[PDB]
Amino acid sequence: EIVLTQSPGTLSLSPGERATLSCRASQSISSSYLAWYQQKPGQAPRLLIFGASSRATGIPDRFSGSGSGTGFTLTISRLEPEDFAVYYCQHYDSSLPMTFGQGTKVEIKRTVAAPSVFIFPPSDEQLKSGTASVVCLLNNFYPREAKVQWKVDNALQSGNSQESVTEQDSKDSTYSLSSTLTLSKADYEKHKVYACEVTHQGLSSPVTKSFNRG
Amino acid sequence: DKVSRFDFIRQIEVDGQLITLESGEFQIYKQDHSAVVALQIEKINQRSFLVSGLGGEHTAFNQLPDGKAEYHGKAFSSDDAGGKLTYTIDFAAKQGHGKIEHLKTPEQNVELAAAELKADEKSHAVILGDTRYGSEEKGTYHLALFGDRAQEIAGSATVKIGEKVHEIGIAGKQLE
Amino acid sequence: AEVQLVESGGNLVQPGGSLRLSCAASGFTFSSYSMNWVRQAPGKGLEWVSYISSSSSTIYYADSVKGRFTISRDNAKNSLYLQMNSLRAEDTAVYYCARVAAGLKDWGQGTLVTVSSASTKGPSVFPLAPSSTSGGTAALGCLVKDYFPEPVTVSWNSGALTSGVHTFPAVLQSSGLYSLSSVVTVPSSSLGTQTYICNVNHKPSNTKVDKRVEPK
Repeated sequence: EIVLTQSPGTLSLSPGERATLSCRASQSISSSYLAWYQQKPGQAPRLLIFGASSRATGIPDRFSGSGSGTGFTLTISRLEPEDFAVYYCQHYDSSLPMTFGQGTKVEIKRTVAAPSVFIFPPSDEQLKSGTASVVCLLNNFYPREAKVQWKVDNALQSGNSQESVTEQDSKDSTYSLSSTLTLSKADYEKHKVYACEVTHQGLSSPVTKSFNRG
Repeated sequence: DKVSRFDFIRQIEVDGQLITLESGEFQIYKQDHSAVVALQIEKINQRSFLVSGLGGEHTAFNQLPDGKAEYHGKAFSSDDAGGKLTYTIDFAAKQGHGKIEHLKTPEQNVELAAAELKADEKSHAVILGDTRYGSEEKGTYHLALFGDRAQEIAGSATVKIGEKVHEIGIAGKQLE
Repeated sequence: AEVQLVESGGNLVQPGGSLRLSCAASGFTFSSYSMNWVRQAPGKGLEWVSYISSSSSTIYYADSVKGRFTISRDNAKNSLYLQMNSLRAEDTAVYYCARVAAGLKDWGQGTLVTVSSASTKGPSVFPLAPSSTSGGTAALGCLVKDYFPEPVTVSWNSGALTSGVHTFPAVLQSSGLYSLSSVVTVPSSSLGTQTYICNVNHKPSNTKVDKRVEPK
């Protein structure tokens, strides 16, 4: 069997900089059969490099590949803005079932930016349905690492919340995240203070937005 | 199979004096279903050129065997018929690669980089790729397949050494 | 005379059910090229699924599908197929058709397969009312909750408001229904003069909701 392991998980670089991505094979493979693909949200994958070092038809010259044996490399010499994407390596030896690596994301590194936090009480209309969603918004921040903790009447919460995040913004390269805390109308009126505590590189200490009611 | 080397002059007669317009050399190599020709013309009164030639009984891209093929044969430039060609085509994957070794000029012994096997305008199987020395691109090569089983390959390559582009003829046969 | 690949057949199916995908090829002598199925679960990496060679003499299957899926092709109809059985939830993904040509050089656009016992259901749309608003900017939104299956589209003010809009990825909840929010930051001075409406459209259930979002 052949397993392909890519690294690192995320590469954070500024435009212009040089990008170096790694694909490690669990056994030695022919260089003939290592390929690199690029993928952007909402698009089909696109073949960058075939045969370990040959560019696919029409592929700009700043993409080069190298390596042999178990170690292969995809190099982007100068990162244009259309190059920030997800990259996959693939073994496609025609005498063996093929396999893809798990992929690497080259995101745009930019100046740190702290999130504008906002908290949202459950709408009166939603309460009528017997459920209460509390929404915490972390708006326009960077880097993407961020930790949100819910506290109801000082009690911490775990298990009862989902998180979701946008793709890096195409005009300011920040992220936005939403944490939603879900409860019954019953539990939500068992308590008063609904707190959202947000940790981030751009914050000297954890912020906390909160409200009172229910 | 030997490479034939020829010297030649083209002359005209003017006032009872043969005049040489151009001179040069060319090497030709014949296999069973293909032939290659390198050729170097000098204008003896935009100066020197590298003209190549390639032909034979082309393999139809829609009639390729399954699997993989291994090819062995010669590489030759101007004076040097000693080169050795190695090449592999994976028909299932539409891909080929190889190398040139043992030309007296070390920089002519180039990798024939991994390249796509496609159909040309006549629906004949062909490969156009880069030549490499180390990890630096140095030129291109053009390979066609010949025979009804793709028994043969032939074509040519180009290498930039210094500021002078060299031109190499390449032809091979399947091992057995 | 360019190359094209068009998958079809994707659809909703109940766990344990069966679905047959198709792929129509043009722009090349289909019978001369090996083809592949590759798939992508939502928000996940590519996963190679199955391979088949020009003549159908060589077939491969990923470990994850070996058993349940069968690949085949018809060169006369220039088509590739993928028969799936015993579909589970983890088979939910976009399914791509791809041509082997010194690598996987040509990809179709994909067909979406959803495998779920959940029943079609339009969303509840609840406002996330602007309250008290760090600095000069207010945030407001729309919670789009308990709908099935994907996708749902959200616009603001019938598309006249796009700047500052962040529509989040739908998360699949433990109930089997999807849920997402859409939020927009606006100048807080406008909350008393500007009306904000999120326009939600869920084609599968023919649900459309236009929810005014006001400060309460």
